[PDB]
Amino acid sequence: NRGLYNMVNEYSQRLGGHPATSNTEVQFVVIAGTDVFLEQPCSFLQEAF
Amino acid sequence: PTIAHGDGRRPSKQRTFIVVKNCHKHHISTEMELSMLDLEILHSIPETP
Repeated sequence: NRGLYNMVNEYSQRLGGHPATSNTEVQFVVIAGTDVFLEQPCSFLQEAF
Repeated sequence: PTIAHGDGRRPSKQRTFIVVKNCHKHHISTEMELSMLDLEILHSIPETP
């Protein structure tokens, strides 16, 4: 709700917050964020296909 | 070699890989028959046409 340009900068700049991890059987939350990188447009506009 | 980083991860040092490959020898053998008769003919001398 910070604005459209603020949300677009929040999308591309950093993680929106707490995505799934990589190469594990069950999906954890990544906390360090060392070598993972992703975008999530589902969290950007809050709907599911 | 290895990229340096800005975030906090365990930085892998100057790695060096030693790998070796061994040789394979191959043997091949076929058998050809030669009778005793023509060999004993060969070990003689000719005098008749």
